[PDB]
Amino acid sequence: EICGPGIDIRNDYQQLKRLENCTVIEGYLHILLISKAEDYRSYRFPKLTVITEYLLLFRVAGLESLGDLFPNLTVIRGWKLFYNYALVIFEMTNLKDIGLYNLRNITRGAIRIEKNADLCYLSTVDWSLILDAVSNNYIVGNKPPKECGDLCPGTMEEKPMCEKTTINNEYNYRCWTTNRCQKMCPSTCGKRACTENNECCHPECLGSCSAPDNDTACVACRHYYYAGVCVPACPPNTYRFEGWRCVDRDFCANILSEGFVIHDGECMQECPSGFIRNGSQSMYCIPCEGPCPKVCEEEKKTKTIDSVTSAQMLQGCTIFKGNLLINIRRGNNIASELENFMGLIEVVTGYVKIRHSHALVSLSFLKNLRLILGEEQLEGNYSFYVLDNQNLQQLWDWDHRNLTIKAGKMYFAFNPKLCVSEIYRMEEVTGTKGRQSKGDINTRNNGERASCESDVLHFTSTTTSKNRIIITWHRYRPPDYRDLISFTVYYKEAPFKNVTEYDGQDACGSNSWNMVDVDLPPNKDVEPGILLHGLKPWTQYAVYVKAVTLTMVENDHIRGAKSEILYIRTNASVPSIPLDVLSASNSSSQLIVKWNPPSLPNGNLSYYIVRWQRQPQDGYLYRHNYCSKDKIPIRKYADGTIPKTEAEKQAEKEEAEYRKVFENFLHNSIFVPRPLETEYPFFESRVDNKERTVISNLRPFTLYRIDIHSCNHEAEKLGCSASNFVFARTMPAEGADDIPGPVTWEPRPENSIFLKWPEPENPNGLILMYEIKYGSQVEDQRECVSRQEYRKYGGAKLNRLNPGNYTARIQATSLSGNGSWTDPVFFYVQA
Amino acid sequence: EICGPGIDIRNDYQQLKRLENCTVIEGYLHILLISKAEDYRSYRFPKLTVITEYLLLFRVAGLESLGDLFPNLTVIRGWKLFYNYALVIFEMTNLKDIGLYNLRNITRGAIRIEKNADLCYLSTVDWSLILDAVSNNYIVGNKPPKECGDLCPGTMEEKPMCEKTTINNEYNYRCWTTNRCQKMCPSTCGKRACTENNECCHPECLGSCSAPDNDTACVACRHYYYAGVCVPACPPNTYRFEGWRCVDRDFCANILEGFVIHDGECMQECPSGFIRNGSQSMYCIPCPCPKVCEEEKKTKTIDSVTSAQMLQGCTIFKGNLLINIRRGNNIASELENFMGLIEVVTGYVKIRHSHALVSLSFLKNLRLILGEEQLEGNYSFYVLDNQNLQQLWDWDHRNLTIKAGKMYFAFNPKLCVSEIYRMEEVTGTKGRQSKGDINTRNNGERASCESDVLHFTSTTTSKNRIIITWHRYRPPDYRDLISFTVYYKEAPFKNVTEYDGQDACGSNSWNMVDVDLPPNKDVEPGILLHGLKPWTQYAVYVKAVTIRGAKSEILYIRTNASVPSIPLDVLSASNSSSQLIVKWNPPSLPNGNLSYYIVRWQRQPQDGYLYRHNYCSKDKIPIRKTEAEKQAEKEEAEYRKVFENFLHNSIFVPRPLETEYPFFESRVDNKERTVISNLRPFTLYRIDIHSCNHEAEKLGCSASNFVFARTMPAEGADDIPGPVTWEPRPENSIFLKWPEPENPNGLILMYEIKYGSQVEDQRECVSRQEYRKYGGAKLNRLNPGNYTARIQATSLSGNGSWTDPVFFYVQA
Amino acid sequence: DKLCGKDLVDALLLVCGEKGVYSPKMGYAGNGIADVCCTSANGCDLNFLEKFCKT
Ligand SMILES: *[C@@H]1O[C@H](CO)[C@@H](O[C@@H]2O[C@H](CO)[C@@H](O[C@@H]3O[C@H](CO)[C@@H](O)[C@H](O)[C@@H]3O)[C@H](O)[C@H]2NC(C)=O)[C@H](O)[C@H]1NC(C)=O
Ligand SMILES: *[C@@H]1O[C@H](CO)[C@@H](O[C@@H]2O[C@H](CO)[C@@H](O)[C@H](O)[C@H]2NC(C)=O)[C@H](O)[C@H]1NC(C)=O
Ligand SMILES: *[C@@H]1O[C@H](CO)[C@@H](O[C@@H]2O[C@H](CO)[C@@H](O)[C@H](O)[C@H]2NC(C)=O)[C@H](O)[C@H]1NC(C)=O
Ligand SMILES: *[C@@H]1O[C@H](CO)[C@@H](O)[C@H](O)[C@H]1NC(C)=O
Ligand SMILES: *[C@@H]1O[C@H](CO)[C@@H](O)[C@H](O)[C@H]1NC(C)=O
Ligand SMILES: *[C@@H]1O[C@H](CO)[C@@H](O)[C@H](O)[C@H]1NC(C)=O
Ligand SMILES: *[C@@H]1O[C@H](CO)[C@@H](O)[C@H](O)[C@H]1NC(C)=O
Ligand SMILES: *[C@@H]1O[C@H](CO)[C@@H](O)[C@H](O)[C@H]1NC(C)=O
Ligand SMILES: *[C@@H]1O[C@H](CO)[C@@H](O)[C@H](O)[C@H]1NC(C)=O
Ligand SMILES: *[C@@H]1O[C@H](CO)[C@@H](O)[C@H](O)[C@H]1NC(C)=O
Ligand SMILES: *[C@@H]1O[C@H](CO)[C@@H](O)[C@H](O)[C@H]1NC(C)=O
Ligand SMILES: *[C@@H]1O[C@H](CO)[C@@H](O)[C@H](O)[C@H]1NC(C)=O
Ligand SMILES: *[C@@H]1O[C@H](CO)[C@@H](O)[C@H](O)[C@H]1NC(C)=O
Ligand SMILES: *[C@@H]1O[C@H](CO)[C@@H](O)[C@H](O)[C@H]1NC(C)=O
Repeated sequence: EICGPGIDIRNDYQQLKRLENCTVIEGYLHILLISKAEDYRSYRFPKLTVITEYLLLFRVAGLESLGDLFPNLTVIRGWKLFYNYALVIFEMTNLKDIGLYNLRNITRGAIRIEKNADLCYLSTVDWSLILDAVSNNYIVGNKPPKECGDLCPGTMEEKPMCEKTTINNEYNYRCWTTNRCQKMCPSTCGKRACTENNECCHPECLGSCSAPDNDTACVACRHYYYAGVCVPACPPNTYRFEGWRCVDRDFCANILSEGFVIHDGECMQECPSGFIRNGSQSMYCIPCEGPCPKVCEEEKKTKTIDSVTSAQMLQGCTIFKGNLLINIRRGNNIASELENFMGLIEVVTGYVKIRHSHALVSLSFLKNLRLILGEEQLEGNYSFYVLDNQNLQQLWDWDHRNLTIKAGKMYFAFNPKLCVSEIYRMEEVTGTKGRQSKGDINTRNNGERASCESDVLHFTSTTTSKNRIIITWHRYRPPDYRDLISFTVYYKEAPFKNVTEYDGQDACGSNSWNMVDVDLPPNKDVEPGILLHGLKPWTQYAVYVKAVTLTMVENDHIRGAKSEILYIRTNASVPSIPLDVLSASNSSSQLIVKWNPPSLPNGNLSYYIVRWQRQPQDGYLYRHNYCSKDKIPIRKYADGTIPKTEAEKQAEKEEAEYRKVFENFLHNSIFVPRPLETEYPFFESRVDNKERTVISNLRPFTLYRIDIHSCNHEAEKLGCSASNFVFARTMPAEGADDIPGPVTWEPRPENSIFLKWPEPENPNGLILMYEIKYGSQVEDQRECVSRQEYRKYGGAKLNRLNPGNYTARIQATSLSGNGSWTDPVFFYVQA
Repeated sequence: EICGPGIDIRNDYQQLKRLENCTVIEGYLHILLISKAEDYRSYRFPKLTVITEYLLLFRVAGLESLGDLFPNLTVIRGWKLFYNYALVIFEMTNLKDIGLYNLRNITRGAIRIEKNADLCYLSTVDWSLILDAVSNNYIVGNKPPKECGDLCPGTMEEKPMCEKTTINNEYNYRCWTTNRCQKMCPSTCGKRACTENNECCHPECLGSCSAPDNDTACVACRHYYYAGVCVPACPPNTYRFEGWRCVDRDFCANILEGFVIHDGECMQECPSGFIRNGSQSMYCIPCPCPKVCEEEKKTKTIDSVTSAQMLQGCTIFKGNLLINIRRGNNIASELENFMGLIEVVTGYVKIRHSHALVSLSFLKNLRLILGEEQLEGNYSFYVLDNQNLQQLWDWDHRNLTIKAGKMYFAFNPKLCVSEIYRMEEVTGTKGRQSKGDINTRNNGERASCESDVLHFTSTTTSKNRIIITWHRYRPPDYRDLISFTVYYKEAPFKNVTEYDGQDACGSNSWNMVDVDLPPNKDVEPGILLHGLKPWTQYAVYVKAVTIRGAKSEILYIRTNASVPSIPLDVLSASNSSSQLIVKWNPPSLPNGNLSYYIVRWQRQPQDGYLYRHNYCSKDKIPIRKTEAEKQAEKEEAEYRKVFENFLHNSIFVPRPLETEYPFFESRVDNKERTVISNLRPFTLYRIDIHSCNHEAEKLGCSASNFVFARTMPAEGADDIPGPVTWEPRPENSIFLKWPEPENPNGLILMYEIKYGSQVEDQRECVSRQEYRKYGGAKLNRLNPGNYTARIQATSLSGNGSWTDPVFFYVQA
Repeated sequence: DKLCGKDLVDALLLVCGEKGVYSPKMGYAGNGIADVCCTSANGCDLNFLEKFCKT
């Protein structure tokens, strides 16, 4: 049967036995923290063919291979992902290999396989034919690749049984575990699955088939499954479900949950963005006018919001059928998360109180609050009521928002940093121009310590580079020039021109903006300015300047200036390297090269220049004498024994104030009124709006360095990019390594013999070895000949044989691998 | 000559000559605005010894040292002062040093030296031996200090001609300039005037002496000077004058209404309560006439001891006191000396930005603030933004009266609100104030005194939780549903304040969870404080909401212990075969006292493929922060946190040819490092570090943070343990036989056999699979002749040394 | 307009640059320049800075 949701095995092998009735899992299937049960080879689950979301394995002790758990697991669909990963293998002790030898086609996600100290057969898997996005894998830690051995089945037997495929420069047999190969379909079944005996699957199939060209024989479907038939899309009587199957409305009505809903042909737990149920509990949905109106009623009439998580039960809302009492103190992430929880609240039917909310500098987190109905009111008919907010500075951006109060008075008290002009502008737009009077707006305690009037710091000049902005503004001098102590320049990455000052800034010190200070220039002719550096090319920054000033005169005679928020786009630049160049040759003379966009798109990416050049072979291989022992996989033993602060700025302000007053005392007391190496040709091509290309007309098994440069609308001026590069290997030509002529034997003095064979015409790289198997009626003896020995003598000597019906066969080992064994040669030794 | 009443050296270096034969200035000395440097500058004045009031230098051009002008200026007595300062050096150009090298004492006055852009000897003067009130100095506007260290004669003449001292806790040479160092003297004159000959001079001495103890040769007198001798108090027929000297009457009788004589001192007019006598029109006699004082500006701002000292001895002040003491450390004692006699302020009193006032009690004997002029809003007593103000006097010893005008109190954080209401009680101003004028919000915000008490009735504890209850407090005024606020903060130690701070945020700041008294009268109010880390000590104090009171004592309650987090960042090494060193860190969350770490280790078998590989087979050896960064790091953080949430619910219960091996276990209690011994050579061991705590007996140790550590190879343990033996074999072949090493490093993967008739040209490979089948290897089909061979075992760790050679022979 | 700090003394010296600056000598018996020219809304005057020159 089908199983789910979300299988989770968490303590012991006995809990695994939930799986043996499961062939498809409509969930993840975690297995975590299992202690070794000493039941060994028990607890196999061969019924399992598909995991829909993601397989996650953590700390499962004693599990030597997942092929023992899920021998027939064929597809991990990745409909839901574990942080973009569909297969996760973390801290899995004793795990020698992944071993999921029937896993063919992971439909979505990446494969993180982390810190599994004994895990081998990772590099033997060509995930590029299991996965579309190998670049996201993150195979970090595990057993070091130099210590794995990774021998494929048949390799140690000299009878390799697995397929080979190029991953960049590397071309070796592909395997899941020491005994089993990775199953790959022949080239004829283009983008199809196939059965075990090579016969192509039905086009709508996935992974494997019991019988070819049959919709009913699939172990997994691409697109959808219905009554055993794989289907491109659900038959019109049925609806798509959990990313993999078709179920009738009579099924989707019966799932426990208001029940599941049907929309755009698929059945879901809740109807998606912009759609709402027909009415009450009903299966069909309609598009919504705005975000779909949700009532958010609470049995408590007044919902207190006193911590950032206390608003979490709003979670997304449209109409709060009660009253709000915001009370937020501390937390430093407040507005950016209060907007996550409450920004969608369009209507508050009761009153809104903002009391002791010392964290908030702006109520703009209540982004979409269009109405406060005030059907219920606190006391004295108050409907919007803020009290004792030590850091409130703004209510809403009244240049943009049209809040309205249907009934009740507005009230504001003890808001040192929130200006009475701002609360008046609120009442000018909220429809409350005459509800409250006198003491409701006392003006004694609101804005008492706020900069409520500002001159404009006009930007005089701007200059940009790939990583710099140099900006200046008009010379500002308040009536007392002394009280301008510095300018603060606030800049932030602002892709869109809607950023106001209070995008953050909640009273916890640092905020979303970066900021840097400019002292008043000593030379009166020089204009103030800043060089912002460390910026990103082509990105738009919101930059604005504020004058840091004293308050000595009070009575609002302080005039703290602001600049207008200037959106400056840094110059477009040479793009960074195009990330994760990866290549695979589906044929000799061809190379599919794929990559990802550059880490920084330093301009509107126009195209990519792909640049392939051949590479010389000799300077590593041509003298290596491969018929001698390589360095053994020796293991390493363990080794390795044994921004100015607010207080600072307040100190500067206080020292400036004390200097000002003492200069005043100076003047008013002193002054008295009178009474084979070659550089192969480059090749270049331009690819537009496509992060992959098929380089063609190449050589058999030839190493091509592929440079890739991303380009933007500045390419003619600045060049394209620093090359990201991959050394790509073309697929070998079949049979190009088998000897092109009949081998010959010839006599030598004493018991020795000589054998001679011609060099291959177009070898798949250098022929680094020639193996000779020889013996009488049995190839009882091995020998091998280096490339150098052939370049010396042609053939090779066989030493001190015995008379008999001796036989020999020869096999060239090129850089791609061994070619076909030659036809046998018969020879004998004289008496 | 002794010169007074004060000297304005102004506009002229040629006017600077006015000091040519002055020795004591009975007043201030001003050197102001002289621009004609290169036209004149040649002046020096050795005769100057004492300045009674203060020295001010302001924008004097081209003066490269006051050591040019005043080499012998010895004392500044500060009897009258310039904005708390006895020495002011301001906006001088090319000053380059102070150079007052013989200024051994500055009495009752701070030093400010500001905006002298070339001054390079300001920090090297140990003012602690010049004036007592070093806490009031303002050297802030100095030249940038990037160039002025160690320039003293302690280094300049290639080795010291100087001395060194401590300031704060730093330690440096002391000098005024080059060629001179500060004239300190030993501790035996530690309260005496010293000498140039380093003998302790007269007890009543202040400056310096040339002879060792020759009294009447003190360059400056302590207390009072008279007729060439110092005296602790003026002789019985002499009178104190201008705060430095005694005079016989015929001087104070000849100062152009004449100075009075009273209390043994001579001043411009009789103090409060006294009037000049009839027919003896020099002496003072008691009336009680109150001395009224006034200013041209109807508001006198008091920012400094000077602005207060203009009222010295006054009793009634016509005008408004704008008390503005922003930085006057300890100058409340001077403010008391000046203003502690003003019984009546006719106008308003405004204490604004007066951060230096911890208490208003310096207004001694103040009795009425009549409010005959009032601020905007009809205020007569206005108190704003006084960060440190704690008391308006008005304690149970003296009563104020405010005849007219309202009271205002805003942003006085350390001022108990009980005091501002007690002020209404004491002054009778109950009928004036609004709730907008006296605020419970911004007054009493910090450092509040307290009389009402809330008691912790019961507490309960869990891994992540604290449950706290207290009494149902209510006064006889059963006003409201009194709201109780529980303040909880991580308290690593019990040296914790209340929320008596302006730290709204930063690191550990007192979190506040509000709670309401439940309507059910039986239930004591309680809070389930949650989200608390295991085993952390949290200070909790209850408080009450709207005269009132009700604070609790701080309870340093500790959450119950939990299973520790993983021991972080485990690392390992091997200095010695059969031993490992393992090191880690205290876990991310100890969740208890780290009483001990469990360390378990287990042999991993040699990798199974090592027994299968047949290492003599072929291989090919092919080779050759912005929002986005913060988001990527946060995604990685969540990825780590899910697995921590996985294994922190996992607990370990401590102990009450090759397949598998048993575990080994140790309690290590000292430190985050251990030595594991008696191990197998070159064997991989899983080192499961299990952080544990005092509650292990109930909860168990942490799930292991493993590290796979390989012991170093035992040298001389994988070379063949004996002489190789050989046999002749059929078909011109040899067999080499050799024992397997008793304890090879990991395994023996293969044996190399070097063989040759004279030199070991030829090489043969023997895999473990073949060796375990034949006890050796067959060197097949060698050419007949005399031969030599050597065998090298290649283990999992490296080569064993080539064995003793075997000289076999093949026969033709 | 107003002249307060460095500017006030620089302007005064430019106004009186050889005439010099006056001194009280009041014989033992008043808002000032930093009030008439800077601190109050009165504003400074090149025709009133002459009053603080010696003449
Ligand atoms: C593994 O199987 C899948 C189909 O089962 C092969 O086709 C790939 O299917 C994925 C669907 O996960 C396609 O990705 C995108 O899916 C989203 C829905 O999340 C859709 O909105 C996009 O338009 C797109 O379809 C992907 O394009 C598709 N790739 C190809 C080449 O058809 C997949 O190729 C198989 N893996 C391997 C290594 O062959
Ligand atoms: C410098 O001289 C003054 C003047 O004597 C000393 O300061 C205080 O002066 C008053 C009035 O004469 C005495 O009552 C105090 O006892 C003096 N202070 C001390 C600590 O005795 C001052 O001590 C002298 N030395 C320094 C380094 O300032
Ligand atoms: C290898 O290092 C270990 C660990 O330092 C040494 O063993 C003991 O280590 C402890 C702690 O450092 C010392 O207090 C002991 O004195 C050490 N033992 C001895 C006998 O000195 C060990 O000595 C080192 N060397 C070898 C060969 O094991
Ligand atoms: C599997 O199904 C059988 C009946 O087919 C049932 O008896 C058994 O309990 C099931 N086991 C699980 C784990 O679902
Ligand atoms: C609001 O004002 C009206 C009219 O003054 C009054 O009747 C009512 O009680 C007040 N409060 C509410 C909650 O309606
Ligand atoms: C708010 O209403 C005013 C007046 O009609 C209009 O100018 C403004 O565009 C409106 N804003 C929004 C967001 O609807
Ligand atoms: C501006 O629009 C962007 C576009 O999605 C949005 O993310 C952002 O919240 C809006 N407001 C501000 C202040 O940037
Ligand atoms: C940056 O862009 C501006 C656009 O006005 C252009 O004038 C300037 O030359 C550019 N500078 C560089 C270094 O690309
Ligand atoms: C290789 O793939 C490309 C497209 O990716 C295709 O055009 C080409 O024909 C393929 N070559 C072979 C031999 O299948
Ligand atoms: C760059 O691309 C964006 C998004 O496609 C587009 O809106 C913009 O107009 C483009 N600008 C240029 C100069 O190509
Ligand atoms: C200084 O001494 C001279 C004697 O040469 C005398 O005439 C003069 O009055 C004294 N005082 C001053 C200020 O010159
Ligand atoms: C100080 O020296 C003078 C002058 O020689 C002398 O008259 C006096 O006696 C000396 N003082 C003492 C205490 O000897
Ligand atoms: C409390 O004492 C500890 C002792 O190490 C000290 O580190 C800490 O700074 C002290 N905290 C306060 C507020 O005094
Ligand atoms: C924990 O350690 C502290 C010292 O840091 C000690 O006072 C206390 O008694 C210890 N408690 C336990 C249970 O070990």
